Amino acid sequence: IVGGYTCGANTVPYQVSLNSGYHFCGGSLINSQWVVSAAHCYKSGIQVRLGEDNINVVEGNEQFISASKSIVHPSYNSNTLNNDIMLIKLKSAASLNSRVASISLPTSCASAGTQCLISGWGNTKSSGTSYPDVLKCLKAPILSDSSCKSAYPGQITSNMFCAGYLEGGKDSCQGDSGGPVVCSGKLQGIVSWGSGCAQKNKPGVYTKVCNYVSWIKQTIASN
Ligand SMILES: CC(=O)N1CCN(C(=O)[C@H](Cc2cccc(C(=N)N)c2)NS(=O)(=O)c2ccc3ccccc3c2)CC1
Ligand SMILES: [Ca+2]
Repeated sequence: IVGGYTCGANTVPYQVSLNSGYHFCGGSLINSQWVVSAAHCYKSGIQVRLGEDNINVVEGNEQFISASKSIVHPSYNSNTLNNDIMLIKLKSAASLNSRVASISLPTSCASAGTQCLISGWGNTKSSGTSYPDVLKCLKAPILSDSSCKSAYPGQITSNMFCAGYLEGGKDSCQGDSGGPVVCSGKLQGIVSWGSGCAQKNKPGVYTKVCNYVSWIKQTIASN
């Protein structure tokens, strides 16, 4: 997260860290046994880390559970990043409490202007590489589809939305991928892509979760 702030230990209880000997992506706990992330984060040998703040120290409240299966959306395109969504089933159910809780799926799409909270352990520098120990947060509004498409001509599909600041300096970045974009207590987006990080007139593009609610539910019901 570039231009964000330290969230505070366990203030984003649904935030998940995808680990394979190091943190590579974020995710969101949608129920005791299912995590939603980005398809481009797919990797074998995934350990899901719940209740995390400092990802390098065992401080208490953590829960490490192996992923039993990772379901990448069947129509995911690695070139366009369209349908950039993946579901992860936990080997065991997570112990829900005050510091580990699930986030609600949207019942409707969010409109332009809505302020959302984006979080993660990704890169914090626009020009360079710096990874934090603790979780960073960023509040950013959803932009208009016209603006989004003016920024990324021919690359924005109906399953994506832009969020952030056109002036630059505040945006999600590498390592944040798969993480949550929560608006009004509902998971509206998943950190997907963007041209660089925090660049002028290049906001972040996120997977439009409201278009996948039925898919998620059906897929979960059948697995
Ligand atoms: C591995 C992976 O899928 N990806 C896709 C997602 N990737 C990126 O978007 C990267 C870094 C990144 C990651 C997450 C959010 C942002 C943001 N600006 N909000 C930027 N930005 S980039 O300019 O290097 C970039 C942009 C679009 C891309 C589209 C396809 C492939 C690579 C791409 C790289 C990481 C590699
Ligand atoms: Ca820790």
